[PDB]
Amino acid sequence: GSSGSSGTSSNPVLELELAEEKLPMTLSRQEVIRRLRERGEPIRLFGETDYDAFQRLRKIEILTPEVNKGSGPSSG
Repeated sequence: GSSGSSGTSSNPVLELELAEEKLPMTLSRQEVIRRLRERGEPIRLFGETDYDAFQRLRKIEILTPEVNKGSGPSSG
């Protein structure tokens, strides 16, 4: 059970929505707002932060990546 052990932290510019939420904040507030927006989600809840909002969406992208019924798996 391995993948990589070094670190990069930079634009992935590879793949679009999937079962890969690893790595740190990949989608910035805006990057999270964009989707959330098109999703009709609140860009900012009643006591949320970049992370909360980020994670929230970061999870939404998993559940509903692009109109595709189905329940995401329990972690990769």
